[PDB]
Amino acid sequence: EDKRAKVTSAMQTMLFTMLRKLDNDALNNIINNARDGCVPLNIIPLTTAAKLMVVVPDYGTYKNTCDGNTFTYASALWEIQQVVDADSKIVQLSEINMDNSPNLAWPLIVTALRA
Amino acid sequence: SKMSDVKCTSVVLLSVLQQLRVESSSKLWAQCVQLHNDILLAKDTTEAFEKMVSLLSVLLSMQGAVDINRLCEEMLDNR
Repeated sequence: EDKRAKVTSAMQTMLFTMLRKLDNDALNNIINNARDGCVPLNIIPLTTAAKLMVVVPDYGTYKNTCDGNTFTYASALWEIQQVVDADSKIVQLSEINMDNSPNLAWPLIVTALRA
Repeated sequence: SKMSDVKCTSVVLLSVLQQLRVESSSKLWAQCVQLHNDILLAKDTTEAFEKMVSLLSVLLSMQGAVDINRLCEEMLDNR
């Protein structure tokens, strides 16, 4: 598997280099978010009301990306539908605050529709 | 312009995905192929980049190991 792994690595490397060179706001946003472990669980939709589900690893990521019922990601606004902790258990937007934050089982999963 | 660059990149990405064995899902592979074709046929950068956000999102949602921090480490460590 090693020649194949070497090619695979060289290809992934070139790919992210090309992505850097493109220097696109949206791609940079989803790549950067992914480096901090904020990752989409499904394909990012391009149409209204369509469901995006992404993992939010912690409260810093959370508050950087979320204001009110609004989630901002891949250069777009998404209207938050639900949040659920790691127990599948729902979580209100008001329970997510600096005080109550360590009381939550992270990561959260945000489900939201495109604006 | 940068249109040829995005398009070229979409072809590489579709490859990276195929290399990750994304073909074992007929549904997901068909989805990737379609986004790739849409990018190549895009007449405006906007359409090309939006379709590209969707396609790239396939690779990022794969827990697998595209693992990015590791590539960056490789990149940093050489220049």
